[PDB]
Amino acid sequence: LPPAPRYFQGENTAGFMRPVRFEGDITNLEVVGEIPKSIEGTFYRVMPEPHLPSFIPNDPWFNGDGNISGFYFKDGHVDLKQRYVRTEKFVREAEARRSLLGKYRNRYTDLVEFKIRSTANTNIVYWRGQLLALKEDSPPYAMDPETLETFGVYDFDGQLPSLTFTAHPKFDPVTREMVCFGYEAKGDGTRDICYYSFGPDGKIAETVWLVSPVCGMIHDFAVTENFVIFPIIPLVCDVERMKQGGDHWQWDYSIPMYIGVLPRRGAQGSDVKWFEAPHGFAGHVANAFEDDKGHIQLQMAYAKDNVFFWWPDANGKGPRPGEVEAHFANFVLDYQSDKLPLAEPTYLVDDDMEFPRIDDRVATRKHKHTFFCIFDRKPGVTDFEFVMPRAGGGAPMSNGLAHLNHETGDIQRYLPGPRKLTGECIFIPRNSEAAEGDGYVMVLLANYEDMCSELAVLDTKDLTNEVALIKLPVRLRPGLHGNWVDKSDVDGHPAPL
Amino acid sequence: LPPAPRYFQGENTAGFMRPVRFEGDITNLEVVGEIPKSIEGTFYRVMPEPHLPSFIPNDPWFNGDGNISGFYFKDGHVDLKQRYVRTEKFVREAEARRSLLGKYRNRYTDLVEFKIRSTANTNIVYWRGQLLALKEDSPPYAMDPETLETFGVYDFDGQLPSLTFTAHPKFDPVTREMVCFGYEAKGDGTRDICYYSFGPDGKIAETVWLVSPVCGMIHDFAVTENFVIFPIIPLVCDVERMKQGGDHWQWDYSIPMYIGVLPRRGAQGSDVKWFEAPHGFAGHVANAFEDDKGHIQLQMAYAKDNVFFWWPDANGKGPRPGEVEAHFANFVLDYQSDKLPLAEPTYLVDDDMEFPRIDDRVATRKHKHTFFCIFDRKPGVTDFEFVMPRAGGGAPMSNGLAHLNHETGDIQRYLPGPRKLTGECIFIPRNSEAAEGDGYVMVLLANYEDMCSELAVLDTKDLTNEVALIKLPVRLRPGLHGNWVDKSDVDGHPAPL
Ligand SMILES: Oc1cc(O)cc(/C=C/c2ccc(O)c(O)c2)c1
Ligand SMILES: Oc1cc(O)cc(/C=C/c2ccc(O)c(O)c2)c1
Ligand SMILES: [Fe+2]
Ligand SMILES: [Fe+2]
Repeated sequence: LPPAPRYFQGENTAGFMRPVRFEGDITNLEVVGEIPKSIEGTFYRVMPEPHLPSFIPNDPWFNGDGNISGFYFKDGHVDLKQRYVRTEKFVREAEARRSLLGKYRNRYTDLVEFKIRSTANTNIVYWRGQLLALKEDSPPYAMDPETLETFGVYDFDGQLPSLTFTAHPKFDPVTREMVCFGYEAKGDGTRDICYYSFGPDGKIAETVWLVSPVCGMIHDFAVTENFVIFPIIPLVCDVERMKQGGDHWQWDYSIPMYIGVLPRRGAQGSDVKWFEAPHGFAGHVANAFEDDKGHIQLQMAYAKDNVFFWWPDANGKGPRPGEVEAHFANFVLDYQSDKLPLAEPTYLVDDDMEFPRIDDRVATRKHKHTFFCIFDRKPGVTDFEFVMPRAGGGAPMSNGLAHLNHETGDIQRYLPGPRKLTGECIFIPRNSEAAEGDGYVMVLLANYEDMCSELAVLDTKDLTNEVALIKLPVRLRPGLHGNWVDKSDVDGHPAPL
Repeated sequence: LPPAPRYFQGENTAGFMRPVRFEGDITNLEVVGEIPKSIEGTFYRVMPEPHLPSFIPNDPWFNGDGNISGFYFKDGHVDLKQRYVRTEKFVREAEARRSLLGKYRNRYTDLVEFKIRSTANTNIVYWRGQLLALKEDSPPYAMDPETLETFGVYDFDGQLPSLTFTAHPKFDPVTREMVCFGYEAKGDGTRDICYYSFGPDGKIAETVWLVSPVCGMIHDFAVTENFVIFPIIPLVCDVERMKQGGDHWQWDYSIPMYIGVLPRRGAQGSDVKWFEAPHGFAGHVANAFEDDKGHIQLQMAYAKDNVFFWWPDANGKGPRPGEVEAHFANFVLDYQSDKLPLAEPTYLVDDDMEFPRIDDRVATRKHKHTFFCIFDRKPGVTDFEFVMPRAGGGAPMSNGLAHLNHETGDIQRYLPGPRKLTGECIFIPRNSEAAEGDGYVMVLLANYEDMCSELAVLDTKDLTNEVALIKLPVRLRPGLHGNWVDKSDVDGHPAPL
């Protein structure tokens, strides 16, 4: 077999990116300042964190085993629980005590035959009393919210129609539906998209099979009252390339950024319209909604080149690390229009940004607050001379959060400091009567001075000030998505405004 | 109540001394070099590690909650399991989410009434299929060797005759007895010593009550074929001082270092002889044995002043940090002698040393190998300018190990490096046929450059060279005693030579 290294090597596992691989508990975390005593609930986040050194050199960050952190808050106290998702990969590799799964999304490079290849490492959401650990090439893994025990692969009581489940389902706050899809829904390289939804009782509602113009990556999507919207990243899959040991994904400079629009209820596959936005990278969706005219306002991060630069075009052409910026874009779509080309979007702010969150009490409806990561290259904001030698590689960098008020246009920026970087934030309603966007924001910080992680708690009345800073004595490796589950919400999701 | 701080403050919890407080698992530890594949068994060690910030300022290191590490070795792979002892203190403080126990060994400063005040933080030994987590003011806590679950306070099937159980029992490799004692055996300030032993079937054998000349600290003891030996540290307890909120222990410059000798079998309390060694500090016992003439050779660390300088005499007189050296001393005792004063000991080496280990296959008999920590102040051995600002305070420092061959007088020294310090080592017989002192040595390192811990594996054929270096991504706080439990030993203890 390819040799199994016994320690981690390469930039993607150096410095702050070095795997820790701890599972267990740290109760009664140290706190500087004061956690608001009324906060009650749990912040769950997931990080890729290889349990064993890969036999693939420079294995991408996205291919690491999913490790779940839960921060449990009550009466101004907080405990951490941490546990790996027991994926097929995790379990079989743990049994063998070596890596067996090969290249990202390429089963032809695996050392054994896997049924499920999930690392369950991208998102962790709450649904009907369980956590669902998500990875877009796979079904979810169900987990216990209290103990973080893995129950196993989840198929929604045998109803799951797709081989794949998006890392970005949307929760309709009015209908209490979970709205979902999967791409490559019938296997490697397929252009099949399965759009599907579940009512709050757990029964499947929608199931519509449609066909993508290309086999492209659909990482995120958007949902409005009457439509679902599928933006396609111009990364394209050719299974024949994969069979020869090549990459699942390859950039295509010759195609637009497709944006499919399908009626949300009662549609057939042929009802989808594939609009054509200017060539670019579809980043994360903040939210979409229908305005007065019934036009879709789609607000999302959008770049003009390949953010995933390690998967270049057929001739190896693409950007370098740190070159591509994404901007907060507004696209306008009209399902009734027969004109497929779309205009350039308008931009809501000028910041290099990503990882937008809204108050999910208005998800699928008009929102007027967005919170998001920023990367500000303004001199002094990050001490690069200090940070970069300690940082390792393979993950995006965020050196602040921003809050945009969409009515006033006001922006507040949280800067944790010159030797700290941030993950994706969560928003917590102050209480069940709170106005949209009024409450608390939490975000995990990487502190390169201490080589420790911290959890910051902010009040939305002044995002520039930490009300509390929770000081972890270990590193939590840079991670992906996370979610707040409030104790006052019976189904784990906040009530509509 | 006294306010409960929400983060750690003071030098005793700064830098490398900052509590981490993690419990759980890290499997498949990273390894540089190669762990000998024939090593099979578990290294258990205990560290004091406060679970909650104390309401006592500058609480001594010895007062921290005991946290058990197990390093499980098989076929050149190693896993870490880590868990706090569930003492009464740990559990009640965890329930309250704040410190309740007060000053070291002073119940008059506690915020609630405790039945058992153990932190179980000093030693962790194997006995009849359980671990025993030891603390000299208390009975043992029994734990599961595999899971590190705490069973509870252990009273040896109701046979335990003493309120106290030493952190330093001896295991007779010929008789398979565990030889024990407790001082302050009837409670605070009592001069009662209870000497007791258990056969390999778990039945109590010896039980002898004797009387100390003063209520002094008896941290360690020694066992030979026919005698047990009790060296008394000139720290003395006055309960009236304690009731006014003072220290349990106070140095007394006016007394000798008493060394009691009692016949090992069939004695009465009045059979003890209290010999009087020159005033000094009784450190850890390497081993004792009877020579040809029937004289006791007692080999132990010995200092000429108060190593525990934070407990000075009644007038505050005592040494400063880093001032007191302990030396490897040989005392000669003759139970038949009626002369109580003893001569100054001879010294086996020049090094400032402590934490001696022998090949326990010759415990209570003549040994000719000792392994021990050293602290070399010679310029360059430790980079103090780098280390001391990162070190915190409250714990002893060791910047190498030494192996003394008592026959040849040869010494090898292991120096981990200028920015690393060591804990207490363990010795592992190469196999069941190995000669005395032939095999492997393991020792936990504090790496002040990485602010991480490492576990070093050395071969006794060349102590200067690391065969393997196991790289932990977390800190294990400086700890106290630990033990090897070999898989080939059914009762957990090695076979006699
Ligand atoms: O900084 C960014 C920006 C972005 O727009 C998307 C991502 C992550 C996408 C992703 C895609 C596939 C995976 O398997 C996976 O773990 C993650 C990260
Ligand atoms: O560096 C040294 C040298 C020594 O000779 C003894 C000790 C530890 C003794 C001890 C005494 C009482 C306790 O409660 C405890 O946790 C530890 C540490
Ligand atoms: Fe995402
Ligand atoms: Fe000791």
